[PDB]
Amino acid sequence: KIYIKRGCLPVALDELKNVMGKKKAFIVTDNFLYNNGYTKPITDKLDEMGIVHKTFFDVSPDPSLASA
Amino acid sequence: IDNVEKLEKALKRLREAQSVYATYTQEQVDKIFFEAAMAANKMRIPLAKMAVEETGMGVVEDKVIKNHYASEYIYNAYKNTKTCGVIEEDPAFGIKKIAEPLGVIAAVIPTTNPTSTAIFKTLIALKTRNAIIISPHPRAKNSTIEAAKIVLEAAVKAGAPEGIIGWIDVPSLELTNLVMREADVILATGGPGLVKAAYSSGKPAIGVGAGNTPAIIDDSADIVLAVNSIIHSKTFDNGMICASEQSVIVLDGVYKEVKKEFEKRGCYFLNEDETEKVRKTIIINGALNAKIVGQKAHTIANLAGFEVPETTKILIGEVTSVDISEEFAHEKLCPVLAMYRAKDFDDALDKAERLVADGGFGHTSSLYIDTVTQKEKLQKFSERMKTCRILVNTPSSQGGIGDLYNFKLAPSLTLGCGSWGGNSVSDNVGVKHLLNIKTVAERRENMLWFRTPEKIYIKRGCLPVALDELKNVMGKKKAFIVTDNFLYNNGYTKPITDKLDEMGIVHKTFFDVSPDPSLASAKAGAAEMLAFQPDTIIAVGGGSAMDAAKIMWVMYEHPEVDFMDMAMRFMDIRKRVYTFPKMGQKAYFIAIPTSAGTGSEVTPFAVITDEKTGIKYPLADYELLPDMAIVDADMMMNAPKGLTAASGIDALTHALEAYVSMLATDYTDSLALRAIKMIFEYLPRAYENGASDPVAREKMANAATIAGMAFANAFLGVCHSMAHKLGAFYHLPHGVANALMINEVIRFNSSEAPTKMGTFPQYDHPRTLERYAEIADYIGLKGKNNEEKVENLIKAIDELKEKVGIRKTIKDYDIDEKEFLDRLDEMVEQAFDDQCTGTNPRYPLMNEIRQMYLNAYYG
Amino acid sequence: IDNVEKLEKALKRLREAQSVYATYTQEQVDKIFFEAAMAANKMRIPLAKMAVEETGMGVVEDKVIKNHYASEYIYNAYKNTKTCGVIEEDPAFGIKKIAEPLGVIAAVIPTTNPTSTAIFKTLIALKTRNAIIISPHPRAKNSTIEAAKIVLEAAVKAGAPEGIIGWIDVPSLELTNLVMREADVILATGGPGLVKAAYSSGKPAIGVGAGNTPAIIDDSADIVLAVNSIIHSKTFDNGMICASEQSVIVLDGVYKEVKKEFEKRGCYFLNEDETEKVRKTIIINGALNAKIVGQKAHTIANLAGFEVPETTKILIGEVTSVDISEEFAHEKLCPVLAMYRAKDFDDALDKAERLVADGGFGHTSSLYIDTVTQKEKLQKFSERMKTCRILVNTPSSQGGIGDLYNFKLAPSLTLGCGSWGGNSVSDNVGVKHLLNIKTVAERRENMLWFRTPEKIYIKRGCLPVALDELKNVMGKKKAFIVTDNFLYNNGYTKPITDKLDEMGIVHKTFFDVSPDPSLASAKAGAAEMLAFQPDTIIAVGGGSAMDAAKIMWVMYEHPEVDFMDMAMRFMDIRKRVYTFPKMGQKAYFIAIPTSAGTGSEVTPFAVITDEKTGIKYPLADYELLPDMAIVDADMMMNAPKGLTAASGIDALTHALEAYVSMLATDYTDSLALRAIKMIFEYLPRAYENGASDPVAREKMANAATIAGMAFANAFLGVCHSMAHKLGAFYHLPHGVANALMINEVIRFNSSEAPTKMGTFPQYDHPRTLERYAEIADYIGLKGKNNEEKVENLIKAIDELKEKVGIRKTIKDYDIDEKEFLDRLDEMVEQAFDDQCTGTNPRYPLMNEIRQMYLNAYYG
Amino acid sequence: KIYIKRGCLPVALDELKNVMGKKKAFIVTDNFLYNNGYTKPITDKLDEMGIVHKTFFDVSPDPSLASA
Ligand SMILES: [Fe+3]
Ligand SMILES: [Fe+3]
Repeated sequence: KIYIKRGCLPVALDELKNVMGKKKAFIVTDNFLYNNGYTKPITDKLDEMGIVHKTFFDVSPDPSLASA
Repeated sequence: IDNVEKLEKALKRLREAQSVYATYTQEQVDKIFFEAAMAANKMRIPLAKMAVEETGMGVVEDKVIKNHYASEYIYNAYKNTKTCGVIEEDPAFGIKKIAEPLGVIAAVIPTTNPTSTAIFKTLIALKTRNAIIISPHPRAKNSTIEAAKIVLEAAVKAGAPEGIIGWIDVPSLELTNLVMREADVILATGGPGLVKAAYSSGKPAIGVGAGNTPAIIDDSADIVLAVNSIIHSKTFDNGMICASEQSVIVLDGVYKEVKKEFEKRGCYFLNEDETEKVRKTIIINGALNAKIVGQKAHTIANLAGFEVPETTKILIGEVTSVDISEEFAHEKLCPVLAMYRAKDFDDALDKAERLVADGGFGHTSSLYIDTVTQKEKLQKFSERMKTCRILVNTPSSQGGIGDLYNFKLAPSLTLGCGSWGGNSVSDNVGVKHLLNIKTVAERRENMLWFRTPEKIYIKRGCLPVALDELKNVMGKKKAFIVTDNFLYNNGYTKPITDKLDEMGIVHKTFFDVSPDPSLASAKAGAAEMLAFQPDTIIAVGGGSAMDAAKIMWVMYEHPEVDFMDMAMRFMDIRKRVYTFPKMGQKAYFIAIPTSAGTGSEVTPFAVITDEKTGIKYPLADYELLPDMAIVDADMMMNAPKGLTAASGIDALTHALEAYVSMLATDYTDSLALRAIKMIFEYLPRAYENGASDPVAREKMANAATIAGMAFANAFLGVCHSMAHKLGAFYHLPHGVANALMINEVIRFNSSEAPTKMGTFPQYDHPRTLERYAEIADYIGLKGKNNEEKVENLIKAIDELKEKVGIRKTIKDYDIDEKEFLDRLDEMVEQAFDDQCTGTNPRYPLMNEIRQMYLNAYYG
Repeated sequence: IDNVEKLEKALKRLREAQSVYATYTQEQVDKIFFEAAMAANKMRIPLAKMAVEETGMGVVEDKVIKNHYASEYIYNAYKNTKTCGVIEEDPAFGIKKIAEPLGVIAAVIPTTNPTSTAIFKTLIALKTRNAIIISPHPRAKNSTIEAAKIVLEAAVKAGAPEGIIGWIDVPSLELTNLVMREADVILATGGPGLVKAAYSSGKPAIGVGAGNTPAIIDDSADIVLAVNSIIHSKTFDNGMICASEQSVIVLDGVYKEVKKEFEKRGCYFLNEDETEKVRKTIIINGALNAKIVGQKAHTIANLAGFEVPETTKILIGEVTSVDISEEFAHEKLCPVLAMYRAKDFDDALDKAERLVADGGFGHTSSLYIDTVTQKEKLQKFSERMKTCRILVNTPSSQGGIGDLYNFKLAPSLTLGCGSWGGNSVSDNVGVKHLLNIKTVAERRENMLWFRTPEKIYIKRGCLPVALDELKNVMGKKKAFIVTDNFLYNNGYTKPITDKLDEMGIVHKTFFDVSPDPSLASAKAGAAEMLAFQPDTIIAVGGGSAMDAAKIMWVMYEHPEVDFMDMAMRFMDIRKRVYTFPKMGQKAYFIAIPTSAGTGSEVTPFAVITDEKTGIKYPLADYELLPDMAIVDADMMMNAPKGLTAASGIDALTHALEAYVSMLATDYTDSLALRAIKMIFEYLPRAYENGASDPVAREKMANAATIAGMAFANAFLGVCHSMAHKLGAFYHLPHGVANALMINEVIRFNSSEAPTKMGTFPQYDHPRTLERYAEIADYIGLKGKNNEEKVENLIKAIDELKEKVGIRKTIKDYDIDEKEFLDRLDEMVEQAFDDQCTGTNPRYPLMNEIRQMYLNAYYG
Repeated sequence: KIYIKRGCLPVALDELKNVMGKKKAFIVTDNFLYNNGYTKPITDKLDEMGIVHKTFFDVSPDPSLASA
């Protein structure tokens, strides 16, 4: 399930509920990306469905074992 | 305004001023709204006094409360709403919603709320950059004009166009009917007989119904709360406001307590003579009396012909008849109330449903109940009642316009009733019903994908080492081999049967798969597996065997499936009407090919022919991917010359159509080009030398698998839609059927000006000639101007067909001409109705299909 | 069905079937929808062939596309949309929605889309549990009836009622008029005349408008994309589908390139004679020709009188005029096209607006632009175009029915054109337009609050310790003391100034505040504060001092505030029109009382008298809470006897009103009870002894502050509403005015059958008698049946008034009777229109207030 | 600003936007409450108002200094 073309993020994320039925999501991102709000569309989409999400942004470049 | 000509002049000036007001910003609208709200808020007492003096009905204090509500709660509700520009925006898509004013509104005003309704409507018209005509009632015109002037002066002082609000000085039927026919939208609140004209005026309208409001009191309820709420609601403004209780139904077990409380809190119960007098004085000639509305209970009693204590609040009459004959079942805007008795909750529900109909059908109803214990009764009441407002433990008069007792309910003085009441709102009319919503849409492209089966194994002699994965990473102990009779007879399952027997797996084999498999064989195989209870399904053989095994797997794991529903034409594979069931639980599928060019071990296609009509249905869904697609070259050696030629040509056609397809993405173009190069460079060597040249056979198998993936991710074109029918009508092999039509399709797709296009978001213009030129350049014909390259490619394909022993024309395959021309019409009709023609860049018509297929048959 | 009586019988059967259908569950409706979707999708080619053979215009393949669309895309837009029961559920409030069906739909089908529209309407009606009757066009009866049958015999087989779908076999004008008037809703397509009649019927109508569609092409756009999209949309189904590009506007920058691109791909540009012939053949007597719609360009040219190559697609004639007289400016349902030359973007917008307003007002328009580097032009286009659909870089025919080129747009025919075209839709008609939504509302209560100023300091001699915090903690530099003349002249501000001097803080004192503070004193104080710029404000004194200092603080922090706007009456303190500006930006507001019975150090109330009108304007908002209120008994040990008595009685009245308030809660109740007990126990000792009794003075201080808190959190009643006016009209002390009215107000409120009620959700039934009995029981009085207790309470209040030397009646304070009788009518009017009136647990009328005034005067 | 009576949580929380203007919220709660979805009424209103929020739910009975 490799998905291509623009604007495919919400359409691809539709499969989490309609086909798969998942309930809990754990976003792993970067502090630089999280501060500017690069996970905003994903969290907004997961809110449109009955999915609860938790974000973890304590990851640094050259990720060390402590963050893992 | 007392003449027609003045009316057109006023309408013209109002349209001119609205054309200016419609281009204001949010800040100016907020300023005007705030100033008008304050000006209307600080003049409640004089307006109420004027309304009471003019109409001669109602009480001053409740009118003051109504004015305060209509001037303050409206502002508190709609001060923070956005009604100017972009409301909703989704940058991922192209959607953009823009709010625009509605136009010039024509509003009518009743006598029940001469001033509060005018204030509310003027405020909501000012908020939405609209213009309004007020049509005052002939009996209460002065107060309405005064309220309109009060709002208008503040609006124009705040920086609004002068001619925003208009009004009719002396109203008449002709003037109102002319106003209604010219305005864009009509706001009707004047009751029936006028709302019907508004709806039959020829313009969009927003009207209101009204009528009887049943109230239910049952055993599990607070008697004091219910009685006092009913008294408050009924006595608010002498019951003149609509949406107030007109009848109360009390269950049998609490009748005495309710009657005692009603008597204690100051209500007078009528006896038979009093009931007769009251019911005779309420309705005159089948119509509500005009001198009884808004008057006190004492005045009603005096007019009826008797006397009551001066402190009586509600006249209550106990009745039994619910039909229209009873005169207490009618609506009445006065403190007279009717009381009913019920022996059970179902009887109360039946009674209340007769009282809502024929009266306030779709308006409102009330129920007093304990909402913690009696959960089922609440559901039953909610389901049964055909009213747009269902109130629980709330007074009806203040709950119909509810922002006082309940929140998240629109605070409106105009109450729609839905299709039940003969109007089109079904909600409290708010600020969102006076706006137009424009949708701006940007062109977006369809989402694509790239799906392949897992664990694709590519090397010689990999079959034993790969089959070692059983009982190593899994626990499969039962195998069901599906093969062909020819392969089974020559012992081609021996390398697999020996390997399975070496490990601890029992196996059963099925070898009743004829070429062009029939549905009966698939059903027999499914029944055999159902009797055998296998764990994994191994499909060995050519394309027909693998497709038949796929169908058997589908019928084995979901024995309730209907074949005719699966073979169903769809426009978009993601928007299928029929959804294939999930299939991964009862069996594990492995595909081992012996024929090369079919390439069905990496594709979702399972094309099979019918058992009765012999029609080829190409059913395809991504639930059919044969995971663990193993390719072994040593099993691919003993193929005769004809089979190799047909397989090679079929693989070449697969690669060509995958490259030129409309859904062809960049992830597949590389595979298509590589497969085309491989097939062109190595097919003759494998065809002539045979099994003595293992390199050619290995390269041909690899090219076939690559092209299989290529056309698995990108669907075919019209050549396959023609070749399927050609092979089903005259029993020709699939490869040679594809071979005889490729040149015509190449010449058909290559056209700068086609009659029809493919209708795809990303195929924005004909590009097929450039794609074929790219194919020619990659393969190395070195032509000129993108046209000679296509001709060179056609000539090269013809030469390749010559070198592999494919005859030039269909006529050379011993086909009678008369039967050909007799079946041509049916064959064209079936060819157009195929799944493969959907993704073709040109979308061929039937006449073009016939012309091309005749060209291919004649030369 | 070809006669009126047959139609009426059919309508009765339809209603009977819909009544049974309207109670189906979700699973059943899902099954009906699914089976109907298969039935409509399978028979896609036969219906297209039937329609093209019957109608005589159109192309078979595009009709097949439309038939496939109207089933597949409709099914996969609402397959899992909940529409049976509770769709919204908010447990915190009482809101719940039911989404009930609508009833009977009268469908009016056009001739351009006979089958697809019928399938779409039937499916959407089936999904919403409605019943539909179809009135086909006379020219295309059979195809529509056949499509309805194909859907119906599958819906019935799936488990649905029998006569859900009905149709009129032989349509007529009278039959259509009858079926429009007898149906619940009218869903109408087919352009003007029929929609005008549908809206002029008297029933809700959802109608379709139609008209032109201009396509703007500017300098910065893909020429190939724009040209090919326009060609595709225009040639789709020979252009009978609505919203097709009837004109094109191209700027001179790319005019020649666009012309070359059109010429390259199958188009014909007319000359002067051909344009004239085409103009004379499109329009006949100011109307569209019926023999030109749906045919190819070759046939149109043949009827015109010239010849064109058989492969031509579009005929284009260059025109400059854009008025109504031009025959190329109308909407043509044929492949004929008109080209316009525009100097710049503004000229193109002006022309497009003219085409939209003259013709397709509100339908749709198209723009081809670069959406990345032309934001301002795109925004101007979105703002100026008055069409419900605005498509950018999208073909109009496939863009209007949007599920192909843009998602998140409703896939549907039946496009509503909004109030611009004369129909109340302004959207794409879908499922949500065929439902009635019922609102279930449960009784909810307003939230309450407990707001007090921070840092309340309460002991004897705590003033120096409290003021020491001004430097060691906050760090202020400038102080502005406000007091009154008499309090200043006797040196009661000496300790404060001494402490400020010791701390080293510069201070300035303003003391020109007179009793009954006016606006002149407040303005002078604010001017002094502006000139001095203090960092903290210290308000020392009684009632006048705190109110004057609060007004000076407000005018000092926000000098643009109008006083007549803060003095406006509100129903809910949290829903008022005027919002107070935030305070505390500049200075603190420490408050030190020198009397007991005002409570102003803990309340948000202020009151001042205008100099000219001479009437008090109480105002209240929690932005006036004096932070760090200091209550020291040393500052107020030497008050005279009359002031002590008046203050004690005012505090007692505050506590009583706070207890019997509608907004009363436990927090205020405990404080009110304690204050009442302390006032009853210690007031005579303070009055008779004075400074010789410090314990009584301190207890009275604490009781006054506690009562202040109590009536700050819960508002007052009706005694203050008339006491303020009594004190203002005849110049009496506030406590004296309170004393003369509390006894009659207690009896007024104590009533089991009040004329009106306070209309507060928390106040279900009258309970003031029980509250007064609770007060009497807490004090220590004796009685029976909750009435003798209240009588004993009144007697005790009379005894307390007698002890502290307060007279019995108003007339005992030397007020003329003629003056009272000549000012009573104005005094009652002023008293009713007061802020304190709306909180009383018994809504007063004017006559009741006048009667209370007379009883107070005459005893 | 002590707020009482039932159904006052959304009305009180509305002040976070319509009065003050905050933009980031840090919810602190216990394991049991978070697992049983008792913070959902608050997070729903925060999402409706348009306020980013993050939840810490790692507190225990008789809390220690490590959790703080
Ligand atoms: Fe094939
Ligand atoms: Fe007071």
